[PDB]
Amino acid sequence: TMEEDEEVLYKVRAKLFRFDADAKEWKERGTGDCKFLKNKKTNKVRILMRRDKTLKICANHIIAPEYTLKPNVGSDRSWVYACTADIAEGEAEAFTFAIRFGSKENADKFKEEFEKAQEINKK
Amino acid sequence: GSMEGILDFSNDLDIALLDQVVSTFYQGEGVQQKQAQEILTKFQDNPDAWEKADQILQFSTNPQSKFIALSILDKLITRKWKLLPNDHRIGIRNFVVGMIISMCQDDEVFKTQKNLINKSDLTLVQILKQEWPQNWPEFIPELIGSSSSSVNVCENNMIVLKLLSEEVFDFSAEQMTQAKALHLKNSMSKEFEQIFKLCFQVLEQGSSSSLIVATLESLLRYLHWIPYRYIYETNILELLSTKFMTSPDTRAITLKCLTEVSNLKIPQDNDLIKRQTVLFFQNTLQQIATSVMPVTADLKATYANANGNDQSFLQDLAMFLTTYLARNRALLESDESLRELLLNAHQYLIQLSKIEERELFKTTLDYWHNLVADLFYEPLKKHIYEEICSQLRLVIIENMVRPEEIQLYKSEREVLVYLTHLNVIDTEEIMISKLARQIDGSEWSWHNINTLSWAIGSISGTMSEKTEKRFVVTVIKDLLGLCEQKRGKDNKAVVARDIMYVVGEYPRFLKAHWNFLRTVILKLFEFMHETHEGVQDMACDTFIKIVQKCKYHFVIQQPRESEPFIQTIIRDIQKTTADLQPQQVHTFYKACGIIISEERSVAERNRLLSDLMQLPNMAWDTIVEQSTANPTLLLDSETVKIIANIIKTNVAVCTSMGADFYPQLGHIYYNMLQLYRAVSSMISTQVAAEGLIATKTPKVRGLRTIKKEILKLVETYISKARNLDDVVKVLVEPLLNAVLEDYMNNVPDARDAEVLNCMTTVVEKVGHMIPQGVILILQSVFECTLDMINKDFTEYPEHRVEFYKLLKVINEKSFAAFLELPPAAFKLFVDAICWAFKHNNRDVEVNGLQIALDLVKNIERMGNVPFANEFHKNYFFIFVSETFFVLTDSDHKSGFSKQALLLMKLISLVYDNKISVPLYQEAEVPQGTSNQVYLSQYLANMLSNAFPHLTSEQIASFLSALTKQCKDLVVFKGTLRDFLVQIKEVGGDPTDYLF
Amino acid sequence: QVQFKLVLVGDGGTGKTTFVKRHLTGEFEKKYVATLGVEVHPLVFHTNRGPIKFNVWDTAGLEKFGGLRDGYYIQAQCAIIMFDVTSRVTYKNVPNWHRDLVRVCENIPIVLCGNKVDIKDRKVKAKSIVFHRKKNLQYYDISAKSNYNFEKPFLWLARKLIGDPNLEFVAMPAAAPPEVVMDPALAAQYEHDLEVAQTTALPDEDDDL
Ligand SMILES: Nc1nc2c(ncn2[C@@H]2O[C@H](COP(=O)(O)OP(=O)(O)OP(=O)(O)O)[C@@H](O)[C@H]2O)c(=O)[nH]1
Ligand SMILES: *C[C@H]1C(=O)[C@]23[C@H](O)[C@H]1CC[C@H]2[C@@]12CO[C@]3(O)[C@@H](O)[C@@H]1C(C)(C)CC[C@@H]2O
Ligand SMILES: *C[C@H]1C(=O)[C@]23[C@H](O)[C@H]1CC[C@H]2[C@@]12CO[C@]3(O)[C@@H](O)[C@@H]1C(C)(C)CC[C@@H]2O
Ligand SMILES: *C[C@H]1C(=O)[C@]23[C@H](O)[C@H]1CC[C@H]2[C@@]12CO[C@]3(O)[C@@H](O)[C@@H]1C(C)(C)CC[C@@H]2O
Ligand SMILES: [Cl-]
Ligand SMILES: [Cl-]
Ligand SMILES: [Cl-]
Ligand SMILES: [Cl-]
Ligand SMILES: [Mg+2]
Repeated sequence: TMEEDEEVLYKVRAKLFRFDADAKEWKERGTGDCKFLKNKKTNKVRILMRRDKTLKICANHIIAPEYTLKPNVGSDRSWVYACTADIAEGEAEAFTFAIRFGSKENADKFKEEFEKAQEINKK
Repeated sequence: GSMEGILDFSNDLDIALLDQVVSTFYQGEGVQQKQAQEILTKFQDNPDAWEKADQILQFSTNPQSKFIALSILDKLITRKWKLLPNDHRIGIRNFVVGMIISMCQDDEVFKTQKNLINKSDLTLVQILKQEWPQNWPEFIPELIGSSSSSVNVCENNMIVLKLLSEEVFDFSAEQMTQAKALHLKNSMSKEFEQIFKLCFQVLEQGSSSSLIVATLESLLRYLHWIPYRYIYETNILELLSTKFMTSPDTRAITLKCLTEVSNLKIPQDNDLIKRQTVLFFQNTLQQIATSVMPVTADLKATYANANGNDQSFLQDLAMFLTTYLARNRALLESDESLRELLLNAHQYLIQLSKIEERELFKTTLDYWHNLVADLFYEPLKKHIYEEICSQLRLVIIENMVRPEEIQLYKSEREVLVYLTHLNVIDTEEIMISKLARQIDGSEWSWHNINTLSWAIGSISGTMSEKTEKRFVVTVIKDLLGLCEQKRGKDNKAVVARDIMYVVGEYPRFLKAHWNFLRTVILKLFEFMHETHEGVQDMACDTFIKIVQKCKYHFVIQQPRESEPFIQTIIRDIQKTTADLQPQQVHTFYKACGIIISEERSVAERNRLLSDLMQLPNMAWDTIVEQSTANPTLLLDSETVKIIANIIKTNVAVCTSMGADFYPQLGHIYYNMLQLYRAVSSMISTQVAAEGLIATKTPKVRGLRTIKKEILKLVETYISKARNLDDVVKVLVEPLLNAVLEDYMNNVPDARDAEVLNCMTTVVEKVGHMIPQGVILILQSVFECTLDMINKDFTEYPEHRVEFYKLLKVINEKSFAAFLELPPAAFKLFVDAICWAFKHNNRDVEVNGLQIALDLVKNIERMGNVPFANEFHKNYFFIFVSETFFVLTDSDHKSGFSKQALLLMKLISLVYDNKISVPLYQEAEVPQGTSNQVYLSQYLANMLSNAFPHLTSEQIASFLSALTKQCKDLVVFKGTLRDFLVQIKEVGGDPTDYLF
Repeated sequence: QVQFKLVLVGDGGTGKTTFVKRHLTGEFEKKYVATLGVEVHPLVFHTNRGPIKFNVWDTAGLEKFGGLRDGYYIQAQCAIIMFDVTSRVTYKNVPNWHRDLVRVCENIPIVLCGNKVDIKDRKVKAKSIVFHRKKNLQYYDISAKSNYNFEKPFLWLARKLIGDPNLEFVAMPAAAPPEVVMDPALAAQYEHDLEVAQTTALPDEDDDL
C-alpha cells in the first residue's frame, strides 16, 4: 500500500471534484476517506484519498504551505484550492480541486488540520 | 487514410486491405482501432456493400471479415430480400449453402472457426424465413439426407435446426407478422416427424460427444413447442435420464432438457404417463448419487471452490429439483416405495440451500415457500417432511438478512413463520441453542448475533401469547448475559442494539407487561443523549416502531399510573430531545403525533397537540415578532435554519395526525403565508443583486427550503383533510394569493416545482368546489411553465412532470376550466398534450396520452354542441397523426398500449358516428361523403407520404383491418405490430392483415 | 499483462457509458449522449493476485447507432448485460441482448445488472427478475449514481477469469508525492482558473456527501 512509513494525523469522509476548463463544470474524481499522512522519515504531510470499494487513489499530493483554501459560492461545507502536482493518476499534474464534507463542522475542522499540516511542511 | 480505400466503391474491393482494417479493429488499440471502427461501420452501412459479400467469402483469409460480410447479407435478407430478382435470391442461397458445406468438410476450419459457421447457419435461417417452404419445399428432406454423409455436417445441421426453432417459436412474436409466424410454425410442425426421427437416431446411435451436445441443444428448443407424445411414447426419457447424465459434456444440457420436460403439458388422468414422470426423476437422481456426488456431499464447499462448471451444474440441479418437485411432488407422497426418492431430492435441495450464492439461495427459497405453504394448508402432508423442515429451520435462521433487504427478508420471514407454526417447539430449541452457542463463544461474532436477532424478530406473532411470553423472557435474559460477558463499549453496543431490535419486534409482549414497556422507553431517552450518532439514530428508529405497534397503551392511563404516559413524554420533551439532530427531533415529534391521534375526545387531543407543539410554537412566535419588527433580521442564516426546522416539525406531526392537525395549522397559517411572501421577496431581491448564481448559494437555498416545506405542510394537510368546507372557506384563497403571483413573476430558475405539486393536491381534493380557483391556477402557471419545458426534453425535469400531473387532474376534476380558455390558449393546451407524447420520460409520456384520452372523453360528454364540433374540426386529425407518429418512429415503444388505446378511441368516434359534422372542409371531397370514407383517405395519404416504400395495397389492407378492429384491443394491437414489422422491410404481403 | 475483452450490452439509456466513465475517472455524467457503434476503454483493477485489465467494449443500445452490432461480440472473454429498473421495456429486451451475445460467445461469464436502484419509484421489482437463473448469469442490483454494488460485476468476472474465488480488490500502492517548486510566471494563470472555479457551483449540493 506504501502507507506503513506514515502516521495518520487526521481522517474524514469527503467527495473530491476537479474543475474541467474546456466545459466550465466540476467533475467528481472520487468519494471515500480523506487522510492526512505524516511520513515518519521526512515529517512531510500529504493528502491521500481512496474511492469507496475500488480503493483506487483519487488524490495524492503534499499539503504545500503556498496552497490556500477558498470557499465555493454554492457550498458552506466545501473548500476549493489549486494543487500544482498530484500523482493519483500517474504523472504529476496541476488541478483546481474542490472537496466537500458531510457538515460545516467537518469542513471547518479540515481547514484547521490543513493549516496545521502546512506549518509542519515549512520546517 | 490508407484504410479508407475500401469505402471507395468505384474501385473493386481490395480484399487484403479489408482484412487489415478488420485486424486493426479487433487486435489494435488507441486512435488506429477507433479509425478502423468508423471505416468498418461506413462500409457495412453502404447500401451496395451486399454485392461484395460473395467476393469476401470466397477470397478473405480473415474469419472476422467473413463474419461482417454475413452481417451485411443478414441486413439485405431481413429488409430488401423480396426486391432482388429471383436469379440473385437462388444465387445467394447457393453460395451460403456451398460455404457451410465447404467449412464442414475441412476438419481444421470446422474446429477453429465456430463463430463463422454459427453466423453462416443463422444467415441460412434468415433465408429460410423468406423462402422456406413455399420456394424451398425439399429443404428438410435434403438436410436429413446430407446429415448421413458426414459427422461434421450432421452436427452443423443440429445447429441450423436449433436456430430455425429459436427464430420461429422463441423470438418470432416481435420480429414477424402474426400471419408469417403462423405459416413458419405450421411448416415446422408438419415436418417435425422427420426431424425427430434424425434427432432420436443420432442420440440412440451416439459416438461424437459434440454431435450429441449439438443434438441435445436442439431438443431443448423443440421441448418449448412439440407435442408431449414425442417425449412420452418413445424411449427418449430413458436416454436423457440415464445415458446422457453419466457423461459430463452432455450432463449440463440433458439436465436443462429434463427441467423443460417437467413443464410439458400432460394429461392428469393417465397412470402410465405418471409412472414415466416418476421413472425419469428416479433415473436422474440415481445418476447424480452415483456419477457426480452423494446426498451427504458438502455442496457449499464444492461451489465455493468453483472448479470447471460445478457452479452452472449445481445451479441447473437446483432449477431441475424445484421445477419438478413444485409440479409433481404429489406423485411421490402416496406410494411409500417413493418416500426415499422424495426425501433424497429434498435433502439435495437442503445441501443446495447452504451454498453461499444469493441468487441460487433465492431460487431454493422460492421452492421452500411453495412447500411450507403447502404443508400449512394441505391436509395429511406435513408428517412426511418433519426431518427436512427441521434442517430448513437452521438454514433460514443462519442466513437471515436485515429488514432493509425487503424482498429477501420478507421471503425468509414468511418461510420461517410457516416453519414455526408447523413445529413451534423445534424452532424454539434451535434459536435458544444458537443463542447458547453465542454465550459459550464458539460461534460468537457481530454478524452472527445480529443475524440471529433478525431471525428471532421475524417469527413474532406466530406462537401463542403464553408460549411467546416465556420464549421472549428467555431470549432477553440470555442476551443480557452477553452484556455481562463482553467488556468494551463497541461489543456491548452491538448486543444492546440487538436487544432493543428484539423488543421492537415483540409488541404483544410489551402490550401485556406495562412496567417492561415503560422501562424500555426511558432507556431509549437515555440512549438519545449518547454522544455516538449511531446509538441516537438507533434509539429514535426503535421509539417510532414500538409507538406504531403500542400507540393505544401510551394514550390511556395505566394501572398504578398518575397520568397517560404521552402526558409524561411531552413534559420532558425539551430535556429528552436536547442532544438529537434536527431530523431525529422531527421523528420524535412524528411518534408523539401517532399517539395523540389515538385520543378520540376532541378536547383532550387538541390539548395534547397544543402541549406537543409548545417549543416550536414559542420559537415561531418570537421569530414572527422579530421578523415583522424588521425583515432585515431574516438575513441571518441561523434564523433561516430554525424556521425550516419549526416548519419541518409541523410537517412531521401533520404526516402522522392528518385531519387532526387542523387546530395547529390554524395557529401558524396566516403568519406562515406572510413568511412565504417575505422569503419570496428576499429570493427575488437576492437574484437581481447576485445573478442566477444566487439560487445556488447556501443563503437562497436556505430561503427556498422554507418555501418548499411551507408548500409541503399545506400539501400534506389537504391530502388527508376531512372538513373540505374549511379547506375552501379558510385555506385555499390565502394560499393561491401567496403562491400563484410569486410563481408567475419569478424568473424560471427561481420557480419552485413544489408549487405545481401543491396545486395538484388542492385540485385533487377540492377542485370540484373551486371552479374559479382552478381558472386562477391555470392562468398563473399554464403558459409560463409550458415555455420553460417546450424548447427541449431535458431542462427543468421536476416542472415538466408536475406540469402534466396538474393538467391531468384539472382535466379529470374541473374540465370546465379548459372551456373558459381563449382559443389561442386552448391551442397551446393541445400542443402541450402532443408535446408530452414525444417524451422518453415515462412519467410525462404516460400522463400525456392519458390527458388526450380523458380530453376526447370530456368532449364526447358535451354531445352535439358548437365547441365539440369545433374541437373535432380543429384538433381530431392532429391527435390521429401525432399518435401515429409516436406509434411508428421506434423511439416511444414503452407508450405502445396507451397509444393503441387513444388511436382506437379516435377511430371508434367516426365509425360510431359520434362526430356530427364533416371533418373535411367543403370542396375537398364529394358533398355526401361519410367521415368513415374521408378518415381512410386521409390516413392512406398520410402513411403513403411517411412510408413511401409501402404499396397502396399494403396501406389499404392495414387500414381496412385496423378500422374494423376499433373495439378489440388485443387484435387492434396485433394489427399495429404487424404494420411496425412491414414498415421495416420492402414487399410486405398485404394479405397478412386478414389474420 | 493479464488483459480480458469485456462486452457491455443493453438498451439505450440503461447507464452503460455512465457506469464505465465512473470506473475510469470517478465522474458521474448526468447528460445522455448515445454511444455511436462502440467505445473501447482499458480498465485496470489491483487484486491480491496482481493487476487485472479489462478492454471494455461499451456498445450502442439504440438500433440506429447499433454499428456492427454482434460484430463487437467476437472473441469476447466476458460480458455485462445492463437494464434500467425504472424501465420495464429494458428488462423485456434482456432475452434479445442475451440471444445475440451467446450466439457469438457460447461459454463466457456474463453479469446481468439492474441499474438506477437509487430511484425510489422502481418499475422492475426484485420478484420479476428471474431471467438469469436458467441462463446461469450472475445478477446485481447496481446504481452508477449512489455507487451501490458498483465494484461487484468486475469482482465476480475477475474471480471467474483468473479462476480464483478468493480474489479481492486491494489498495493500489501510493508513491511519495513531489515538492511543488511553484514558478511566478504561471502563478497569474492558476489564479484566473481558481477565480472561475469558485464562481461555478458544485453539483448536487443537496446530496449527503
Ligand atoms: N438516477 C440514475 N441515473 C443514472 C444512473 N446511471 C446512469 N444514469 C443516467 O441515465 C443516463 C444513462 O446514459 P448513458 O450511460 O450514456 O446510457 P447508455 O446505456 O450508455 O446508452 P447508449 O449508449 O445509448 O446505449 C444518463 O442521463 C445518466 O446520467 C443511475 O444509477 N441512477
Ligand atoms: C449424424 C450422423 C451420424 O451420427 C451417423 C451419420 O454420419 C449421420 C446420421 C446417421 C449416423 C449413423 C451412420 O453414421 C454416423 O456417423 C453414426 O453416428 C451412425 C452409425 C453408428 C455409424 C450407424 C447408425 C447411423 O446410420
Ligand atoms: C447490555 C446493555 C443493555 O442493553 C442495557 C445496558 O445498556 C447494558 C447492560 C444492561 C441492559 C439493561 C439496562 O440498559 C440496557 O441498555 C437495556 O437494554 C437493559 C434494560 C432493558 C433497560 C434493563 C435491564 C438492563 O439493566
Ligand atoms: C370500430 C367500429 C366499427 O367499425 C363497427 C362499429 O361501428 C365499431 C365496432 C364494430 C364494427 C362493426 C359494426 O359496425 C361498424 O361500424 C362496422 O365497421 C363493423 C361491421 C362491418 C358492420 C361488422 C363488424 C363490426 O361489428
Ligand atoms: Cl469469426
Ligand atoms: Cl410419436
Ligand atoms: Cl394500539
Ligand atoms: Cl399497390
Ligand atoms: Mg453508451
